[PDB]
Amino acid sequence: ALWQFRSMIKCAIPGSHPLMDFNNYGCYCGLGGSGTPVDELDRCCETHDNCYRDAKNLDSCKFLVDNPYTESYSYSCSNTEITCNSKNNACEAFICNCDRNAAICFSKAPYNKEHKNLDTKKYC
Amino acid sequence: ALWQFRSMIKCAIPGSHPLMDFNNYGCYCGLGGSGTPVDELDRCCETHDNCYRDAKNLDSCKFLVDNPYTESYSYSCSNTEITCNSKNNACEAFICNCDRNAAICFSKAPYNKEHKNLDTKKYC
Ligand SMILES: [Ca+2]
Ligand SMILES: [Ca+2]
Ligand SMILES: [Ca+2]
Repeated sequence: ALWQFRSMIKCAIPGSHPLMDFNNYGCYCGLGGSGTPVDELDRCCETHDNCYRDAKNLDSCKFLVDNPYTESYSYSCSNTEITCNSKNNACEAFICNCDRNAAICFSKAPYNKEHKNLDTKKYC
Repeated sequence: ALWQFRSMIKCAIPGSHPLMDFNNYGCYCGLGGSGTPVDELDRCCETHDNCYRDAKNLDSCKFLVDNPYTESYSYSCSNTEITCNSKNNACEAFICNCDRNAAICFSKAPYNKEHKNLDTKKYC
């Protein structure tokens, strides 16, 4: 679920404030996305966007108002490492991993202040 | 989700082992149920059974393999009191409460060893 993602990032990047940091960054971190990611962190976001698009195509998973962000799963955060509970159902397991993958992704990528609030109508 | 229910009970009745305790008790604690509950604890179970039946009728909620036991929600257990996370979606919120209600229910009801493994084909 969205509230769990922010907390997974905080989990992964202790020194961060996701809302502020990754929202409206590059071409993909933020609602929608278009064009080609402007950097590596942005590509992390694009890849997550795509994860959620796949999720949506699981004929067996039918998310509330078709929004995967609405699905709550079970994960643990212990000293920088994220684990998705193995008891999550197949749909939850799937969203869990998209989130987990994005967080690690964000962790290892270089952040560019320049790319925050970009003029997407022009560079994406 | 089922694994969260057992742990909610343990939460509510520290001195217990749910699996053993409440599984195959009376007419309703256990898969199915028929007849009239044999006591108060059994009625707790019947009421939960009914909760899950209602759940199933939410045109907006479409559980994996139609089994509400498969839905994982977010709750907290702090010193005997159970809280369902307010950020659970409407479907999860619903299953959360059925579970929460059953647990309190089990807590305040008298347990009868007699009623464990009953001859349901005869008394239910
Ligand atoms: Ca996006
Ligand atoms: Ca039952
Ligand atoms: Ca869920």
